[PDB]
Amino acid sequence: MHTTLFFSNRTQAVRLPKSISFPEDVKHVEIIAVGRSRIITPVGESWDSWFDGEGASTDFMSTREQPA
Amino acid sequence: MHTTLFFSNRTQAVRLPKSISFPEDVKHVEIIAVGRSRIITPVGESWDSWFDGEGASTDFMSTREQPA
Amino acid sequence: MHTTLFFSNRTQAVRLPKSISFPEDVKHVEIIAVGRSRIITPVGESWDSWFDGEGASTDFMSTREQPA
Amino acid sequence: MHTTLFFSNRTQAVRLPKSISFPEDVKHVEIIAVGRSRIITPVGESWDSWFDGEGASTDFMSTREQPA
Amino acid sequence: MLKFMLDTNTCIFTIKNKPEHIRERFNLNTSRMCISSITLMELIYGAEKSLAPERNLAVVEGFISRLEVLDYDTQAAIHTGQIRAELARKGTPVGPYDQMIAGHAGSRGLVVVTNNLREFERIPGIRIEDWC
Amino acid sequence: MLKFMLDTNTCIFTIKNKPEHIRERFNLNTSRMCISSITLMELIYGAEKSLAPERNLAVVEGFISRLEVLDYDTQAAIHTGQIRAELARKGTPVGPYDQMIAGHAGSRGLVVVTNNLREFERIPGIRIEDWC
Amino acid sequence: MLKFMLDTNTCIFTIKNKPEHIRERFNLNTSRMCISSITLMELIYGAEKSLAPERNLAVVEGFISRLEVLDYDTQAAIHTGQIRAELARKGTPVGPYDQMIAGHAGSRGLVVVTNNLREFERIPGIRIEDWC
Amino acid sequence: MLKFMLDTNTCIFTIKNKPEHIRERFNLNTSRMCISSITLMELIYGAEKSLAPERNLAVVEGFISRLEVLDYDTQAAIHTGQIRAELARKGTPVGPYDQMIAGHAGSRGLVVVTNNLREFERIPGIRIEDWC
DNA sequence: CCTGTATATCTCTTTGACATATACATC
DNA sequence: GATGTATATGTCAAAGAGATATACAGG
Repeated sequence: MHTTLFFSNRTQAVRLPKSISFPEDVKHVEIIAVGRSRIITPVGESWDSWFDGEGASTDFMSTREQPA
Repeated sequence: MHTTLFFSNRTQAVRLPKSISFPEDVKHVEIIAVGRSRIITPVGESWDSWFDGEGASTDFMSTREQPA
Repeated sequence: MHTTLFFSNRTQAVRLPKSISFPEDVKHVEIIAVGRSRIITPVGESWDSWFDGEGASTDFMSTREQPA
Repeated sequence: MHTTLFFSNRTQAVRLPKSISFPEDVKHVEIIAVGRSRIITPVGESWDSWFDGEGASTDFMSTREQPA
Repeated sequence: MLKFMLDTNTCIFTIKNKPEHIRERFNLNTSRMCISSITLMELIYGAEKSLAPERNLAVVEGFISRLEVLDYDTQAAIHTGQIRAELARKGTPVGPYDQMIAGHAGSRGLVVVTNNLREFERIPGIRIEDWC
Repeated sequence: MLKFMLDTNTCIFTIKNKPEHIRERFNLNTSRMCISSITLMELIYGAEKSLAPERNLAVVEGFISRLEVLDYDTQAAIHTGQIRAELARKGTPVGPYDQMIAGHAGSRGLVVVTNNLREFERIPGIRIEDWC
Repeated sequence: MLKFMLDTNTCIFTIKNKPEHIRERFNLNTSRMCISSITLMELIYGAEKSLAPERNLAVVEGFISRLEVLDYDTQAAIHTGQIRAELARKGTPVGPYDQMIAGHAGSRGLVVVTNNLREFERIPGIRIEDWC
Repeated sequence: MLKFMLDTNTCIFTIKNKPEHIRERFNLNTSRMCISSITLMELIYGAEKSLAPERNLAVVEGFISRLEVLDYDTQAAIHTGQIRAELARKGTPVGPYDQMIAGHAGSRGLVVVTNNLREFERIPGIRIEDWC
């Protein structure tokens, strides 16, 4: 989709299109900057978007080459 | 991190904290739903759009003339 | 000499021993860091320590060698 | 930078701006007078002091390794 | 208010298996979890040396992103140089990377969350938990 | 304003011998020298396992008190974790602490000043200098 | 997040020849890559001295918009003025813009992605990768 | 409130000669004067390549620390590469550092203060002074 | 009209900077 | 009572964060 950003009284916000608005009225959200991206998330589900994203390669860390 | 939802004339909105607020008044961003999450990015993302684009620049920088 | 630093409710300050306190024609001041030091000058005079102090070397940048 | 002068009950003082403050631990400094200015430094100043202070033990780190 | 320093072993194990019992844990304890910057280097090493450095640096980088990465500071280096020596004064061996994580959590009051418990016990004054 | 980063070897040598060709630079390049918190973690270990742990501790705390000790932070970890993978691509092994030194000193543009010039040779895109 | 700093010569080539493997690399390392503002200057120049500057000034905006363009700050200067003295000693300088794009990367440990390997290998403490 | 950005010739001269009128002017214009980092690079180069590198870097430090080092950022890039081009149309060539200064001072509406004024005049739309 | 697009305002609470209190501490 | 030390509160303003209001699109 495509939305806008905007300033309030010294606060930078995004305008949420009515289609993808958050279910329920609701309370507060979490946010994280990945890259030049921002993920928004309801409280208690911050890690979901990472578990359900792409996984690491089978070869990833077979070995953990620590010394002794 | 934490932030908060709010209404701006019946339109719903999220407050970007200044920690991870966006640099310019880059006014246009691309929103999406991942699961119950939302991922927000500036508009000039895909590197293909620039590869599938203009600018033959046949004369352009036949030389760069740096003063070595 | 020797003196203490201390906190005045939320500002970290140094005490000025009476011997080397600031004269009556000096009533608020400038301050500048050079390394692990801080220099405290009265207004209008921050360069006075720098002009009077360490000089450059004689050979120092006779030439400049900008790549013409 | 600009800072201020003030009286702590009798003693004259200056407030360090927070950007160029010293670590909260550090309590003791060396004040000295150059022309009409003052200099402030922490107390473990000279590399002369440490060479002329003490000595290591004879055996101290006659070995050092982990898995090279 | 952080409580939990995830070790490298947990990190690695979660990256490979993305288990469900970890995923509810990660959701409850979201604002109390970190890793030492010592771990991060390992994660980074492991991705670069892998057969997919770009794919695995992204997965790390979203894994990194959702928690705090603590700098191995001085208090951490004093506390591991003390935990490392009395470890030799007793002859029990633990890895140069594993000492640093144990020590860094130790230097700040955090419990190490590991799945190599047996190798973390012999470490003086440590707190330990397993989330796998 | 920071220019040099003493390898652990250097600090040991200087602590033990207190040379005069060492005192040379220290006075000149004062307020340009520092050590990675890693190097501190090694020094503390060595004083702590030493037969005069309070004299040997006491000299160190004066040693590092006249330097700055830089925290192994997130850029230092990424950088080490890249150059560690390069050393694997090309078989050159370097000890785990000195490359953490390496990966720290690199990430900030500093010259690691060591005396082990013979395997500080190889670590990609390094800047050694030999005060001994 | 960043690893690669794209040299001018590399960028010029990608503009003129717009290859396919580069597009592949580009798509792997999005958000890993960057340019110095030294370079961004040099591009703007060429577009402007060309025929049809509106055409090219346009095409670069899409190029640099899809990158990060890193400012040439204090540390980047300092690290560059140092590397500029070392090649004075060697008697072998490099181009003045090349000396700056070097030390910029070098003050943050990035790898210069250029294609004039032979000229950039003599820069001290450099890492190089070549994509053309 | 910055209004002045001194040139390399300006700064070099002040250091070698520390005249008196220049010290009065410096004292009156404080916080209204700055330098481009591009001049900072030339200044630590000159100190390094000198026959007294640590003394000279300690005068340069006392110099930057009393005034400002504006980053040569992206807005400063465009300005340089524009006037870099229009000088090619007009066939008069200007130094690269002197032209990267110039493109910085204009991008932030600033007065170039220099002493090679006849050199700089060819630069379209730059406001200059002398203080020597 | 309804999303959106803007604007205004009003609370709060924090925090850095600016001031006045003496607890007294001793020598 | 000159000289240092500590902490106890004061106001004052800017700023990040919230909290509402209520303008005008333009399909």
